Amino acid sequence: MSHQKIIQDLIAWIDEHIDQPLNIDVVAKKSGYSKWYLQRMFRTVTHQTLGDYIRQRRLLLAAVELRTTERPIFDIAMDLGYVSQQTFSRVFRRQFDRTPSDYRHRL
Amino acid sequence: ATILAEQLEAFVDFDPILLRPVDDLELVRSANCLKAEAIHYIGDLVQRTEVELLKTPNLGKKSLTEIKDVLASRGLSLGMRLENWPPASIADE
Amino acid sequence: TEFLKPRLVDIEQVSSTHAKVTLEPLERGFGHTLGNALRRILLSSMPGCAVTEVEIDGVLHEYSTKEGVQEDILEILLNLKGLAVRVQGKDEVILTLNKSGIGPVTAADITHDGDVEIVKPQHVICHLTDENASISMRIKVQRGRGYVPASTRIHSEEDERPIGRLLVDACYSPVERIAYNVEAARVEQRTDLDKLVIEMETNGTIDPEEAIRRAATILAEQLEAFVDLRDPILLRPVDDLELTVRSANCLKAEAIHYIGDLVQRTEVELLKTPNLTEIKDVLASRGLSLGMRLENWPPA
Amino acid sequence: FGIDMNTDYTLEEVGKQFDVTRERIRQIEAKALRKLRHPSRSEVLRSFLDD
Repeated sequence: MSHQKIIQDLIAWIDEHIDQPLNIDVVAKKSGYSKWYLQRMFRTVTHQTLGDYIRQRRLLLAAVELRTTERPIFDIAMDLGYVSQQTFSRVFRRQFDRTPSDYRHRL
Repeated sequence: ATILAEQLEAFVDFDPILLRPVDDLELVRSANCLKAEAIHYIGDLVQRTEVELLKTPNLGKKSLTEIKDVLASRGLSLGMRLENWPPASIADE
Repeated sequence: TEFLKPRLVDIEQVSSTHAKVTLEPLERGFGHTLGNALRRILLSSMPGCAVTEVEIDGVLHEYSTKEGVQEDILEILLNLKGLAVRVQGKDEVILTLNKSGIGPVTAADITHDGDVEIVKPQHVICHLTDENASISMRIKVQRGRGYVPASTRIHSEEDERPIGRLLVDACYSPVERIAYNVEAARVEQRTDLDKLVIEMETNGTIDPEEAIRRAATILAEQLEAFVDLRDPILLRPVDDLELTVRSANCLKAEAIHYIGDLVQRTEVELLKTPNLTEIKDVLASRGLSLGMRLENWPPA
Repeated sequence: FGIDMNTDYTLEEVGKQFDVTRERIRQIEAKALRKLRHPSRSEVLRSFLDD
């Protein structure tokens, strides 16, 4: 099996258990690889970060789960990768130049 | 007929999607990672043991929710002998 | 309601053949209920012990003759139907009988057993007449109900007995003949009350008290319908495959009998023999593979 | 064997039209057996053998 098939399955791996408390080290058990072999191969194809990749969409899916539902932000930290809200809001201001609170108020 | 008897009490004192590979069973993390051990179908999936098929570098400790729940509705076992599995058709995606 | 339930009362045992049982209380019409409905049950379904298989040495069949005996041999089998013997525990006892010199072999000529109770030992079985007459029979006694003739046992058992085993039909039914009457029972405030005498006359072997205790046992269980209710491939041998002459020279050199014994081995367990693509061609067609482990084998 | 037609043949009489081999045509028959003896397919003809 060539390597361009695996990252097609690696992105067919991730988007189904984002509401789960998921990490990179369980991907390496499911893909059988080591913990380090995931992060070299993503740069030949995407030229982005795969360590922050599973952390990017826990903003992007909390950009619709907070947006559609009436969920408050202090349960997003304990499940979607963090421990407190003071770090979750900072990753948003580097990505899309916004704060989480005034992200919904903009119709 | 009770009353006659009460007088006597002092006197007696195959499935269609089971012919179908893992990409078409309304599921997607039970499809792409089985064909890379030369089992492209449910066929040798039921004979082979989930201590080694999950130990290969495509499955693992979360695939048993997507094999044993399949083996709940389809009844097949760990190591089972298949009656008539392969037709002439063999293909992939 | 004003129902009234009966009691067993009297055992006026007149003989060892002739008896009488009274019964009370009974209401109007229920004398003809329980006077009649026992009688049809009583005349058929009583289990008794009766002679079945009388066998004598030196007599080949029932149409032979033996000397020193005054009687013809079929007639002696007809004598041996009238035997009342009270056996208690088991269902098969093989009595034995001997005698010598002049004198009638009667029913008092058996070597007795413990649970065997002959009722009528005075019954005549034979009449030996010569001085060197010495009869000897090996009788099977059974225990049953209903009627069995000789020919019923014949077709039902295909197993072949030795010669000389002269059968007799199975007259099991140890009741002979009953009658009953309906008279009035003297209870004061209910002057309509009626009593019932059931005279029972039969042979031995039966206490007439237990004859009706089992008779209601027959009837009261047939009301319980009313008081309640309103791989072939695996056993296929080696030669069916039309297989190649080189590999059948090898699978018979690797000592495997069935295809289940072959898949009991794996593909690795065939490569050491001289003179895999063929089995990978043919096993994938008719629904087989290799590498499949069998347990609880063989099933014969 | 005279099946399906009339004239019973000899082993040479097959060779006049087909092939003039002698002991391969004698060995035709020997594995004509070993492909058709098979007493589980021929069990139907074994119900003819107990005639």
